[PDB]
Amino acid sequence: MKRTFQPSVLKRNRSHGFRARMATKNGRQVLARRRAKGRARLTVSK
Amino acid sequence: AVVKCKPTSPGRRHVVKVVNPELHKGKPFAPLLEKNSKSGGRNNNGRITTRHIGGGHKQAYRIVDFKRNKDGIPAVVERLEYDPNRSANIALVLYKDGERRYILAPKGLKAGDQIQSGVDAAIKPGNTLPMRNIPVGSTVHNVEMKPGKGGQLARSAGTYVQIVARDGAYVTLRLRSGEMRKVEADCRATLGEVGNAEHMLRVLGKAGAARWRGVRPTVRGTAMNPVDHPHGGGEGRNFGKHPVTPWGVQTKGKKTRSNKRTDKFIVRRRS
RNA sequence: AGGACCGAACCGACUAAUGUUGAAAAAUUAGCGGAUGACUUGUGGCUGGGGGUGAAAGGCCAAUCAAACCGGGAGAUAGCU
RNA sequence: GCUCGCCGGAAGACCAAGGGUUCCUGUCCAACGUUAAUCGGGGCAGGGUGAGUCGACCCCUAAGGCGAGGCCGAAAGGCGUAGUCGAUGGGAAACAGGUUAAUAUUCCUGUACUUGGUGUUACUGCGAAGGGGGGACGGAGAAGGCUAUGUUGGCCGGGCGACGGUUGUCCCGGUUUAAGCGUGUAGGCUGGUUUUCCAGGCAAAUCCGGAAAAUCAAGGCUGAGGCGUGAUGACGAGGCACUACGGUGCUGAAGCAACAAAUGCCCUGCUUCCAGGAAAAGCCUCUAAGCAUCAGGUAACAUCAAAUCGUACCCCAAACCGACACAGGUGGUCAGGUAGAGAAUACCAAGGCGCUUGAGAGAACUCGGGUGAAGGAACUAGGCAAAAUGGUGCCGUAACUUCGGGAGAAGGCACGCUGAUAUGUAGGUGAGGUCCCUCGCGGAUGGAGCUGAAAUCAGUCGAAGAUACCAGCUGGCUGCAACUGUUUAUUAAAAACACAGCACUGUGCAAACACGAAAGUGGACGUAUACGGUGUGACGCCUGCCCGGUGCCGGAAGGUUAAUU
RNA sequence: AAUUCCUUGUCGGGUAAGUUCCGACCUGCACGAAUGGCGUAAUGAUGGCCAGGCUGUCUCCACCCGAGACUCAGUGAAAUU
Repeated sequence: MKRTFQPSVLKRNRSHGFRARMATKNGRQVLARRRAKGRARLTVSK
Repeated sequence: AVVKCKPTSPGRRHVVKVVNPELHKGKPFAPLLEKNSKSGGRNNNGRITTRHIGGGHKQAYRIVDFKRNKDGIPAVVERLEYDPNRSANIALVLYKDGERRYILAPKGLKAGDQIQSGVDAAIKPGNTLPMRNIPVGSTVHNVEMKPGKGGQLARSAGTYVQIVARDGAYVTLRLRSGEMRKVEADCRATLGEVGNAEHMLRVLGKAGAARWRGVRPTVRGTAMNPVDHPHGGGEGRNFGKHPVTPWGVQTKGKKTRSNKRTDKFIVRRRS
């Protein structure tokens, strides 16, 4: 049976990449929240 | 001509075709072609604004001259071609200077005929002149509502208009819908009528034929739930309310003309 | 010529048995329907929650839908256990 | 190591996506592996990925994204021009053989090709963000010419039989060779050359388009395969000796013909139909502003350069998506033999596997199958399930009907093997020879060789000859929906939803209508034979009476009536 | 009647025997003409009924071939309390 997760690197970066988050005001707030919490990985870039 | 298909299969029993052996059998004129991508009835917001649109065959756009502003240069007709963007046919005309253009095909036009435009052109079908130099009671098509903008009325397969009277700077015309409207006596018009009067006799014959045109199926409204349409549902078939659109408008006589900038050019609405 | 006919690939899911702490949070075995078309499939794109999409079942929108998920108002209120 | 069994349009081989050392060698057995384990995709250590030609990067653009100014909006922000990004598409060039425990069209041997920089020489109108050409495009169908590939003969090497026969019409194996360069065939398309003139291609133009004459009858473009060369080479069954019995070295025969034949190539072709079938650059060509003893352009020769990143391994699966070493899911490419219409089905080749607990016993009962006396639906809500029918040719076939159908209606007969007609027939393919020629990949004649249906007659074996796998049960009456289609992913596939057709009604274009505080966008680059909404639902015969109520569409005397004053 | 409560209405056909099925009658509880009426060839994994063939569906079960169940060795769960 086909499952929900079908990986694709190109689509992953275009949806949750670092540059995608920096292109919108709300996206930049996501980075600020994660920086405050001290996350070791901010995005899914690598 | 009109030909009825034989009933060799369910789907061809009720099919009626319109065939014209005079149409060109080949590729169109490349220099007058353009790209034309489909939209699916969605606007720049990505939302559906016109329902029942989607799919169909790929099409290319032909540039048609609706202005006819080449005066004093006779042109000859080369061939008649099929146009998928409109119900009427088009013709390729070659001018003396060596230019080519597309025009709507009048009723009795054929290869070898000559056409001209201006104020000194002869009164023959296919010629374009300002309406001030057209005898009253004549039949014309491709009429402009403003001098120089281009033809906008009577452009369908077999439509035409008739000049009724001329008082001053304006003239009175009777449109195909029966409306009586007046326009300035400077707009150009073409003699004759559009030459595809048999286009109304076609019968698609099956659901698939409509899908080729890009028309998607229509859901009535009594078959939905009340959360989707005012006609809603019920145990069985009830429909105990006045007919109404989605969004709540009557649809059985209610008028929806609220311009108020026109009506100085309307004489009799219609009917 | 054909939303034509028989029938594999391919796409579907009408009947029965098994399974039901299953091999599997919907599958297996034997039959079954369509199979040049309103067909099917790869890659990328667009539509966002009282909104979308819907050949229309209140269907589907990440195993969740008569109003998704996450955080917040928040220790909502509970004449009831 | 020897037998046995299984897959073989895969359970074989090569990739993309995804994963990220799972690849190779040595070593270890605690944990991990549904058992043991000396073994492992497990632990530890070392080793392994070599490119001017393959891919990315790069040049060009589609849907779409962002968007200097700009327009709009309480703020945030929205839309969009010039531009700039974005493949799933377009754009230069490498083939064969050999080699590592693990990489190769990348290393080695042999033989090739493409695009640029610089220099020299000869001859010279070069020049763009502009014009034109080209690139450049659909579905279905048909025939011919070919190759991949297979079969048989010939040729070369070897063999004479564990049990009757086997020196012949006997048995086994091999019989392979590229890119490039030269030739330009089957076949497809288009008449060619010269002079003069012109409201068009925003300016210009020798280019494109158009007009009027002269002069000739063959010029040009595209094009699979074959042949020659590449090749006195490479490869090659078998041998001869060394050999830590892992394998290392030298040598080397034949290497031809006929027939059959694709879903691949000629073919982006040809014929035909209506639903009428991307864009831009590279490339070719003409000129403007400019520069002309320069600069640039064409040709030959020499020389230099072609960077950077990916390259191991799995990839229908134990390595990817499913919590698992999980009977599930996952796109592209390659396509042998016998029988067969076939990529179905059965048995096999190359190749790969026996699925990570076994050993005994032969109770009830459960699961998956085989057979059955007499009866034959008496079973049951219901013929649920099971049994049965099943192929090709010929004969034959009802009511009804929209004249197409119904129809494979129903039903009946014949099917193996051997010989003859004919030492292999009809047909297909086609050598030698001869004749002619503008002699060439030519034409006519000619028929050797090879390949090979179907039918008739006679005979013959068995209970059974469409013998296995494979492979329609049929007929009669009737409700509903015309029909093919669509739907509750995971208890409902239907009489429900679509549907062609029909009617009413709105809409004159800055259209009605819809998404948006707005700008704007869709409707539509459409114009009443058009578009939106509503009901009905092929087709045939038809669709009656009622305007008091509610709604909608008109009317104007009078009554009542808001802000304001 | 996909519509009929009384109702298994009455008559005829089919069966040895038919609350279903087919054809008529009209007392239509409570059909009816585009939320359409009455017909209709072809089509349907659609609802109801009757035949031929066929059979372990059944009278009524019997035997046989395989995988479990049972015994031995290794590993080693669960609901509940």
